Formats: sequence, structure tokens, C-alpha cells
Amino acid sequence: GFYENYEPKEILGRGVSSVVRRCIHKPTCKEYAVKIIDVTGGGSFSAEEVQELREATLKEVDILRKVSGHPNIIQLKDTYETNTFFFLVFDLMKKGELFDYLTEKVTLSEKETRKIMRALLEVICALHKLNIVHRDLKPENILLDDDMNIKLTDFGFSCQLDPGEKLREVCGTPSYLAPEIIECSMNDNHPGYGKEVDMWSTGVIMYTLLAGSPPFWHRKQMLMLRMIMSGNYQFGSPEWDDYSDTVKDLVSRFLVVQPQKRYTAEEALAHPFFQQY
Amino acid sequence: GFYENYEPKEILGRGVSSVVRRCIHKPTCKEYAVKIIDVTGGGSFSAEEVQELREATLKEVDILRKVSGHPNIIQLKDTYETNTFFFLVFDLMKKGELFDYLTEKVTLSEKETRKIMRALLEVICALHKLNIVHRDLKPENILLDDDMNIKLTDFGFSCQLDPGEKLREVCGTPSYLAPEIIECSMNDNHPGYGKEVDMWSTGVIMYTLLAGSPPFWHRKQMLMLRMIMSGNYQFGSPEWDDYSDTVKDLVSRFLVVQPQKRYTAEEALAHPFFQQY
Amino acid sequence: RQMSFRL
Amino acid sequence: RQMSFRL
Ligand SMILES: Nc1ncnc2c1ncn2[C@@H]1O[C@H](COP(=O)(O)OP(=O)(O)OP(=O)(O)O)[C@@H](O)[C@H]1O
Ligand SMILES: Nc1ncnc2c1ncn2[C@@H]1O[C@H](COP(=O)(O)OP(=O)(O)OP(=O)(O)O)[C@@H](O)[C@H]1O
Ligand SMILES: [Mn+2]
Ligand SMILES: [Mn+2]
Ligand SMILES: [Mn+2]
Ligand SMILES: [Mn+2]
Repeated sequence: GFYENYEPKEILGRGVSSVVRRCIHKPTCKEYAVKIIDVTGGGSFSAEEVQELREATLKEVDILRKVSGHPNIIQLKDTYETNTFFFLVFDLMKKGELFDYLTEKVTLSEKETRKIMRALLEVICALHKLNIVHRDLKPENILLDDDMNIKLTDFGFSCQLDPGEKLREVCGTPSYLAPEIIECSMNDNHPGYGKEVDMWSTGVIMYTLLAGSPPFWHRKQMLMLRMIMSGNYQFGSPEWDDYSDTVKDLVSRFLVVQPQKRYTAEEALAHPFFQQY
Repeated sequence: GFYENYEPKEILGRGVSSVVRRCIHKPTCKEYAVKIIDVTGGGSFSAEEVQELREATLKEVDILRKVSGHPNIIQLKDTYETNTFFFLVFDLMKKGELFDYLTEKVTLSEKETRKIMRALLEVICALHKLNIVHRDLKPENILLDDDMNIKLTDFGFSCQLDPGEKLREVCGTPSYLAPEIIECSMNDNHPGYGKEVDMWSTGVIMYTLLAGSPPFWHRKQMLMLRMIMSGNYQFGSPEWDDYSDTVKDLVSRFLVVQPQKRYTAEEALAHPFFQQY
Repeated sequence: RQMSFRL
Repeated sequence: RQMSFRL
């Protein structure tokens, strides 16, 4: 099936239920990246649990097929399935993620940040026109090619919403979580959440590029969550001194607690930071 | 200070507030591993936040100095401090972590598992005699040397308890968390927790080596936490079929919800699995 | 580093 | 992968 067509190489990355490796296509001798997903739960899960994970994986593949073709989104080339594993073959990105890049440069400039955010907002605008929420936006899920162009990946928690539908689950990566998803977990009489969670996360990304660290970074998780819930953050000490007031205005429109008042992708691309007159 | 004595190389690992790199000692030309900790919070934290992180780091160094000398614990060689960073120089472990090892072999045998667990329990027994709790036991924090001997590391959340003292904070890695720490977060009138959380985590480690996956592995975090709280797990389908009833008895004595009934390190080393007569 | 989760 | 946290 997959091992008769491809040859497995080294580990490029790892997830909760997946391992990402470099692989050679036997026929053409070209290199690709393969996500190996274990639906059986490492050693063993229940049949119910297995079906939940098999249905989550098929929705991932579905969104990947719908968004195919966009120049700044990763391309899924070929999928394979067995009773325990799923194999998703993707284009290989040699310069890795935006997280690795940030680690080497510590902080990025206002000009380099405008480049990346203009591309990222364009992708978000496209997805939201189709009613799709990514739901896991972060530096580790944004890859770079040889020309340093961004390529969005990991659509594992993604959803295409129906007219009227709202999501109720608590999922994501802790320091990028919007406050409405955390609100959802403390009150079972909450209305739900929608596409707006992606804009908060976008804001966390943008602040982290410019300052070197995340806006709501704290040692104790309980206080981190209280800080994100109240929107307690700041552009402090010497760090943000070199930066204009326009970038800071844009970041603060993303970091708004009430989702109905938060900026959208369309509105963010119209801001003076990307130009206005 | 640190850059005048050592030369920095590649990234070997990354944490929430730290980056671990390979480095050459200028004078002797020998290779070491250096943990770079940012107390300033990436770009910027508050003065309060900074002092909390600076005091957490100094306690880490303290425990590292107290436990120094044990053959199966990592050795801290040299520390450096500035206003924003902390530099902790350690012995370099070329074969990496037990997590990377597990990924390549998928599952380990009963005999290979007896080797690792006998060593790990010995270290835990030593620490608990000194009243020290590690509080973050997991495959990613257990390193291997050239002879494949285990070396315990990451004492970032560790504590030496006073006569009578109990801990009240919620910290660790989600799938290895004992139920008493999760109980602590839902009821502010709980008595606290102690050294017993390390034994639960030890149990999660042992099951994960043998089966290939963690005992309480589920897609939705809310249900994962309910599963760990109730102790709902199983030795299912074909996975555990090859294994004896003695290993399974030992794992189930670790995975006990009531901490007063849970096995200790001393008791675990006396079990028939490691020998009895 | 930080991974994703499901409650 | 999984990282550590503080509430
Ligand atoms: N196409 C690719 N080319 C190169 N490296 C890749 C590619 N896809 C993924 N990787 C790497 O592997 C990692 C894991 O992939 P992915 O994000 O899809 O896994 P996951 O299990 O869904 O992770 P997460 O914990 O975020 O949910 C990424 O962080 C990235 O570094
Ligand atoms: N002495 C060492 N030699 C080689 N590699 C090392 C060494 N120490 C650490 N590493 C690697 O770097 C990683 C991170 O180190 P460490 O666990 O101390 O960081 P951390 O920030 O405390 O991580 P965590 O998220 O678990 O809290 C480890 O998982 C390991 O792979
Ligand atoms: Mn990912
Ligand atoms: Mn994912
Ligand atoms: Mn660690
Ligand atoms: Mn740690």
C-alpha cells in the first residue's frame, strides 16, 4: 500500500496522535512529507474512541481537498488507510516552520512582520469566505518554502460550518486559545463559538513575532487562563519601543475579549498598517 | 560570561520558557548541552512574573546540586545568570530521550521494560528518601547514554518538602497528571498532594512502553480528564496478549486513584516482577 | 514546545 | 508532542 510505493526516512515532527517523516517516492525518486496517524490510540483505545479518531481524520482530509490549489496553503498529494494507521502524503517543506525561524532570529522586524501577516490574513480571508475555521493557528503550523513564502498546514481541528452552526468543544494549543472557548468550558449554558477564534490566535501570533514572546505567557497555567480571559496583557518595558503606533493598534484590535467587537480578516487587511491612502 | 567560555551549536530541544542547544567548551574542546531559560517571558513579562520565574529557576538549580552524584541522574556542570537569561550547562546525551527511542521501536519487550523500570524506580526511591518530588516524570525527560543507561533530567517543577508540607498547584504534562492534582483544581477546600503523584506518572510511563500508547489517550481533553479521574483504562484487544500477568499486576498497582492505596517505589521494587523468591 | 489538546 | 504547563 504505502510501504510498497514510498520509502520512509527521518522524523521531521511529532503530534499527539501522529508522527511526521521525510519519505522518498519509489517510482519518481522525489521527496515528500508523510503524516502517520494512529487511530487505535498508540497501543489501544476503545471501538468508540477509534471511530471518533477515524472520523476526525476523514474530515481533515476533506478540508485539505476543498482548500487545495491556494498558493499559500499546503498541498495534500495522496492518502492511504488501514485498520490501525492513516498515511497522508504532503509536499516537503525544507526550511521547516515559522516557530523554528523565530527561534533563530529571536524577534522579527516590523517590515518582515508585515510580509508574513499580509500573507497569513489573505489565507484566513479565503477560508472564512468558505465558512471554514482552522481552529489551531500557531507558528508550528505555518511552514516556509525555499523562497520563504508561508504555507499553512495542520487542518486537524478544522471545520466547515453550516448556516447557523456553532462549535462547543474545547480544543487548540493553550497559549493561543480564544477566551470564548475557555468561557465554553466553565458554563454549559453558553451559546457556542465561531470563526472569530481564528482572529484572536492571529493576534497572539503577530505579537509573538514582534516581541519574541507570547502576550499571555505565565508560569502557572491557572493565572495564564485568567489573564487571557480578562485580556490582561501589555506592550512593556524596552521591547516594543522601536515599533510604530500603527502596528500596536492592529495587534490590539485582534486582542479584544468580546468576539463581536473583534477585527475580522477583511477589516485587518484594510488597516493603515497594510496601507490606507 | 557564557559566550566567552562556550560556543553555541544546534537546537536539541525546546520548552515553554527554554531552548536546549549543543555547545562546545572553548578551553577543552568538549561538547555539552545548555538550557537557555528566558525569565523575562520571551519578549516581556511583569516584574512580579519575572521574579516568580527567577525563583523557580534557582530552586531547579538547587535540587540539581542536592541530587548530584547519582549515576542515573543528569549532572549539572556550570550555571550562568543575566538580567534576562539563565544558562545551565549539562553533560551531553547523544542518544537523546526515551520518547525518541520508543518512537523508533513502537513498543518495547517485557524484558527491556524490566531493565528500564528497575533503574527508574531506584532513582525514584532515592529522591523520595530525601523528601524530593520530581513532579514531571515522562519519556521526554528520561535521557539515554552510549551504553543505553537511563539518566533522569528536567527538575523544573521539583520540590524538597518540609515536614508536614503539601503542594496545591496544578502543573505537569496533561496525560501523565495524577488525579489528586486534577482534584485540586476543582475544589479549593482540598488538602493538597504529595510524593504519590510521581508513582501514578511512573505507571503511565510503564504502560506506554509496553503497549505503544498511553493508558488514558483520548481526542477530547474533557473526557481524557474524566477518564483519568475515574481511573477508566484497560489492557485491551490484541496488544497486551503476549505479556504475563505479573507485569499487568504491577502496572495496575500504580494506576490506583486513591493515593493512600497507591504503590510506593520501595513496594514496587519488592514485587514479583523484579523478583520475590 | 506546545501541543494541541481535546477536553 | 506534549509540553509542561502551570495553571
Ligand atoms: N509538509 C511538511 N513538510 C515538512 N515538515 C512538515 C510537514 N508537515 C509537517 N511537518 C512538521 O511536522 C510537525 C507536525 O505536523 P502536524 O502539525 O500536522 O502534526 P499534529 O499531530 O497535528 O501536531 P499538533 O500537536 O499541532 O496537533 C509540524 O510542526 C512540522 O514541523
Ligand atoms: N543534557 C541533555 N543532553 C541532550 N539533550 C538534552 C539534554 N537536556 C535536554 N535535552 C533535550 O532537550 C529537551 C528539553 O529539555 P528540558 O526537559 O529540560 O526542557 P523544558 O523547558 O523544561 O521542557 P518541558 O516542556 O518538559 O518542561 C529534552 O526533551 C531533551 O530532548
Ligand atoms: Mn501541528
Ligand atoms: Mn494538529
Ligand atoms: Mn522537559
Ligand atoms: Mn520542564
